[PDB]
Amino acid sequence: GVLKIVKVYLAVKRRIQPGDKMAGRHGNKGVISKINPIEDMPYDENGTPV
Amino acid sequence: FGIDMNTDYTLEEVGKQFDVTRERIRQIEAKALRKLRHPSRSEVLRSFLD
Amino acid sequence: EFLKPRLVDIEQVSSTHAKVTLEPLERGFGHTLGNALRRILLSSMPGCAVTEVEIDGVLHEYSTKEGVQEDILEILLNLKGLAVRVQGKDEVILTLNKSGIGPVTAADITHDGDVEIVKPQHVICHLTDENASISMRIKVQRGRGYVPASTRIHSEEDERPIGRLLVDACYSPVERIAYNVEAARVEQRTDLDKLVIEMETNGTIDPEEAIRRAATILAEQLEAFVDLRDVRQPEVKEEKPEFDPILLRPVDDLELTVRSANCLKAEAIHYIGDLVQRTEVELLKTPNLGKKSLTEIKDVLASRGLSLGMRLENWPPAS
Amino acid sequence: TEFLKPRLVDIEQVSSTHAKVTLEPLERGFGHTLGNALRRILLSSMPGCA
Amino acid sequence: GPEEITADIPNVGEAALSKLDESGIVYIGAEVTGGDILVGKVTPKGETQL
Repeated sequence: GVLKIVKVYLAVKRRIQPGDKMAGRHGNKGVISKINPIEDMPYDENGTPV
Repeated sequence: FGIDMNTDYTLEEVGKQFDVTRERIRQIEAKALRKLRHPSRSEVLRSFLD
Repeated sequence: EFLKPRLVDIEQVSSTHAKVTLEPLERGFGHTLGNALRRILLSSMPGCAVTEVEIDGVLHEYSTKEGVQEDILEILLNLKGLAVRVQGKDEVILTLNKSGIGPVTAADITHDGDVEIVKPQHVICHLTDENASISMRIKVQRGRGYVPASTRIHSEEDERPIGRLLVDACYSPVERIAYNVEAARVEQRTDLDKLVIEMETNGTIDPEEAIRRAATILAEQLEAFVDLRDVRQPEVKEEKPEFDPILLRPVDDLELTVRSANCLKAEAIHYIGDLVQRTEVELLKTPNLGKKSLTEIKDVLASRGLSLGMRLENWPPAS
Repeated sequence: TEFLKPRLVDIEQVSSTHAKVTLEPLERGFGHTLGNALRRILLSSMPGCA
Repeated sequence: GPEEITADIPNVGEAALSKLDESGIVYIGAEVTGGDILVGKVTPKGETQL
């Protein structure tokens, strides 16, 4: 029943946004909740944010 | 057109029903379409086309 | 009854890194201006960084140039960090050319009177086959903060250049900021304080230039803060369009032939609210329209439902 | 380059001594920077007689 | 009848047929988003009876 077929391959580049499940190797799951500005991040006396 | 009527009528059928017949009715149509063709009027019906 | 600070020694220690000091500070303003400056230094600073890039024989980020050992996706991600500084211009398209088994550094670009490659060793890619050769049109703009690649297609309207690979835009030259107020007693004063703002640039802002344009914003923001006029907006826009909106789209949408496409540029007709009102009379006397040339225009106006040459005693209203 | 300065600001005051002001739309992070920096000056370094 | 992969698609503008070649297949390298046509296709359905 089929004459000819076209397969298109897409390369989507997905960044990361609230909702994605992430976890360390020790069974600590977690779903990124807000993506914060570098301005608001905890920093140390050397200024380097976390 | 079949607009709120059963069947649609040959343009001659329409002419006898008005006693002024023939080429006469064939122009009223085109001008009516022509009337609904440009704006104020055109705007609303246009949007139905996809 | 107050004081005011100023900036004494700005002490570079590298192109990238310097401690600028602000001496006349009252009790506690140290941490007050100190935190509120880091906030405006880490974000709102102006910066230029590469926006689009076209490369010789490559069609998308995900391919492989012959005789190079990076992939287009990697070369783009190398350009994101190419640190340039330009002056009078706002968007400048640099050109890159080099052949032969050899690291293509940042120095291998071509110079423009405004282009200063603040780090010319910066690796872009490596060639690897004697007569392998690349060429690219790198385009740098200058904006504020972080405009990621994706959001840079909604303005579309023919960005078609398949070659142009867009890179995420990191328009900023702050890397990391850190203040510490150590107490500083000018010989006589009860207790004033210092403010060492240690900072880490990419090389393309001289500390003083920055910290000035930082304080500037704070003013314009605080400008509206001084008095509070309860201000609001007019609103209630207009709900009466006369004509059919179709007469507000450009003549491109008509999908016509090239000899007829430039010809409505010529005789001054962009929106089709003017093509709508120009009769066949008007058309033989227009540059380059004939028997074959004008049959084309009466057919794409038919399909959309308009005609050639009519009126509308009110074009175009009204703002 | 050029910046964003707010619009729509409604001071709804309860009693003459107390008042509640809302003021949008600030750039990203500009609520906290203006907010905190103004809190410090209102609280710590404000001329008065007690 | 048979389905054709032709680029002749009823009631679509050139805005669509830009990312499509003469044959009806999307070009390699075209950055597309939701809604853009990857492969033009048409199925035989005659006499609609509108």
